[PDB]
Amino acid sequence: PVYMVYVSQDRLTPSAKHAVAKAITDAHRGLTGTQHFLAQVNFQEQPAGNVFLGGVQQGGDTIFVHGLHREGRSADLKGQLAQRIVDDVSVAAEIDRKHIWVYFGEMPAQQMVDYGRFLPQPGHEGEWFDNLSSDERAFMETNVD
Amino acid sequence: PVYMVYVSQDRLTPSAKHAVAKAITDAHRGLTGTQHFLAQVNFQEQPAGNVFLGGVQQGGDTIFVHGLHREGRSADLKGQLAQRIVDDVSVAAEIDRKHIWVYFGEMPAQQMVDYGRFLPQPGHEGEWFDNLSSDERAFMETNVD
Amino acid sequence: PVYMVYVSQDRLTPSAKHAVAKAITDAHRGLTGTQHFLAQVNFQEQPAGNVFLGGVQQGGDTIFVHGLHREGRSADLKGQLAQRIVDDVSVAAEIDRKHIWVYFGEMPAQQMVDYGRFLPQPGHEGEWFDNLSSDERAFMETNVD
Repeated sequence: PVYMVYVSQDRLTPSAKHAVAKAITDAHRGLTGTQHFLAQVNFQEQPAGNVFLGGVQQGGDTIFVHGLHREGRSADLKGQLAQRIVDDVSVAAEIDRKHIWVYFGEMPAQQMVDYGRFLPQPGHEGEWFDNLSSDERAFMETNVD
Repeated sequence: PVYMVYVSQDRLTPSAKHAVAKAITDAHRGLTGTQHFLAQVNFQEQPAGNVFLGGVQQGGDTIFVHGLHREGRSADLKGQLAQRIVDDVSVAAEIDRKHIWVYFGEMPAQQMVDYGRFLPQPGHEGEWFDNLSSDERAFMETNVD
Repeated sequence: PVYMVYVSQDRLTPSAKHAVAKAITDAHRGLTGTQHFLAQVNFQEQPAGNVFLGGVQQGGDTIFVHGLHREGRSADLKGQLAQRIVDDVSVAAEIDRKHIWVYFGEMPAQQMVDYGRFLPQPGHEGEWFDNLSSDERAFMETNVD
């Protein structure tokens, strides 16, 4: 996956960012069975005042998570994952759930590239990693915490 | 909805931002019947020179709106809304129409969390909101402009 | 199309940004027949350390390319296009392929607006340009490099 996490400038310290990325990644691997290192968390910070809710300028406490996934998972599984991300990001970022928005977009695996490689179908990550070249797998493996 | 609005830094004053967010929110509500507080407008500012049309670096005079919606509206209605967003943003931001791009993506409502809550199907929003907890109805109700 | 390119601050000099933006524009133009002026590259810079892979904080080397296309192109052409974006962004940005992620999202042309105008199907581009006014045509012809 690629999770675009849209937050206000400095609402998450370097270390808060690490735990938010940790929670998003662990929720993904735990619920989909995809390797930790396939989860990309991409923080987009902006100055406070760039978020408007119903036309009202907002402070620095809103969080939008835009997830980009492969097609192939069920509406049930996707709802569990969206609810776990709301839950865990809440505890990692110490933010009320009322502040958290989470959208999942889906694309065919055949038009999705991670680490310069095309992704397999959901659940086939096992064989697909074994097929990767030896220093491809190595580079991916250096991104697990 | 979530409207990602991509503009160059310093292009939009704090009130010009207020006008654009208000022009986008009013369009969406006036055409979908979705409550004001459900319209998030998320200004993503970048230094001018970061936008390339046809390989040619641009100044600060381009706006790109990316709207994220539930599925279930007609192509006819989506055309009207996007055309309204183009026109009303032209006025609100004092920019010629030929510089605005507007894209809409749609997802199943079952994988779309606003305010920590999954969304109803389009048109059922008065009843979904009446059933939410009153702590939260109250929280959203302050986001009306 | 709109190509959202997420990079870390100061990874790309102006010359390198121009070259990345050019590699993406001519890959698209090349494999689709879409005019040079119709391709937007939108650069999104974030401080180094804002990208996490498997919860591991990254340097300035990741690059995420999010392409927003209209529907109707074949899975074969989209893969070719992503693979070429990988290859030519690797070269233009002097960064190896395993740092490059490339996703394509698709939308009905009828909810997509370039230069203030709705786009046609992919199999109607030349007709579409020969249907715009003189001011439009001449103002898009300014965006060729």
